[PDB]
Amino acid sequence: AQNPNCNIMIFHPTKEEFNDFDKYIAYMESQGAHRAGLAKIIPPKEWKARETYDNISEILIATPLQQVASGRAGVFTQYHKKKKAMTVGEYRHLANSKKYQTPPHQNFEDLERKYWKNRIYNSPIYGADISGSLFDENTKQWNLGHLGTIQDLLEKECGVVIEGVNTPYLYFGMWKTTFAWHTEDMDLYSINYLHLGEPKTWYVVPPEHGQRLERLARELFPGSSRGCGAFLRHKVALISPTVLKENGIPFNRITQEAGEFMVTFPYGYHAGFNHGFNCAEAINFATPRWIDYGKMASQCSCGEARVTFSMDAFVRILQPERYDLWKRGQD
Ligand SMILES: O=C(O)CNC(=O)C(=O)O
Ligand SMILES: [Mg+2]
Ligand code: NI
Ligand SMILES: [Zn+2]
Repeated sequence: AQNPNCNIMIFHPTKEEFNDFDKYIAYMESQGAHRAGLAKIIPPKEWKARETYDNISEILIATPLQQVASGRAGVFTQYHKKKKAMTVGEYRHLANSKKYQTPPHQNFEDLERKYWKNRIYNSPIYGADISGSLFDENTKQWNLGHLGTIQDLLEKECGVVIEGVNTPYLYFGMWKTTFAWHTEDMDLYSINYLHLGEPKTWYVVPPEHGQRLERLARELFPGSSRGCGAFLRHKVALISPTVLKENGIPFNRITQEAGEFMVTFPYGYHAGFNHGFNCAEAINFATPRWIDYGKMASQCSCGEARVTFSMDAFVRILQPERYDLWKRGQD
């Protein structure tokens, strides 16, 4: 069995190996990368996502989200307070303001300490989930707007044609902006490219150990757990590395820098935070190995998780028993 300790693997594909995306995901898995739940891919030196980032300031963040925390430093939830629209140029200025900028620090480890110590006492503003792409249409390799669609994958594997589309999302972050512990919708893969700016630190639980995280989370958020049997789908709960270590939950951490891809694998729980102003792009995708995860994915039917149009068909085809209850939670 490859990668039995479930370490995060880092890959350095050549330009020739960067041509066929599906093939390279399958290669990574042949080496055990999926056991970690997350892998880093450093593109070949010849590659670029686009020529420059000099002309992105007029992109609109229609609903910036202020991330307000409640709880204790290592175990907290966050809710998202909607703010007035602002452009990327306005947002970058805000990120770099004295109120929101990254503090002085020695290294990534120092900054991580400061994050876990102080995150709850501030409410950073995140431009998340903005439909769009920053890949140049002429970038042919690992262009997140040109991947094979999940609907076509389900059709190729299972023979059923379904409605729905699959497009990428932009994330504009600042210091302390936070992504709560989650797996992807329907336990899909995700891929995330850090286009520009300051790093993003990730934490991940090996898929084979996801239920240990879930058990801890039920203990640590006992009201939430009573309200919904899949409340991590709400994407609001944070648990620090110190707390996970105290409770024996297996996990790993890595920092992504600008120009690097991260891939999350089915049922790989992940969480993290941004170091300062940045812009990432991410999209879900599927492979044949995903299908069995899709069939077994938990679902939130309490009404909180509310998700895209395209998840309908996945639930309907892969989880017909669950469909009626899940759809009620959609409506
Ligand atoms: O970058 C973020 O805020 C969150 N991204 C992801 O959870 C992902 O790419 O799967
Ligand atoms: Mg612009
Ligand atoms: Ni994710
Ligand atoms: Zn729920």
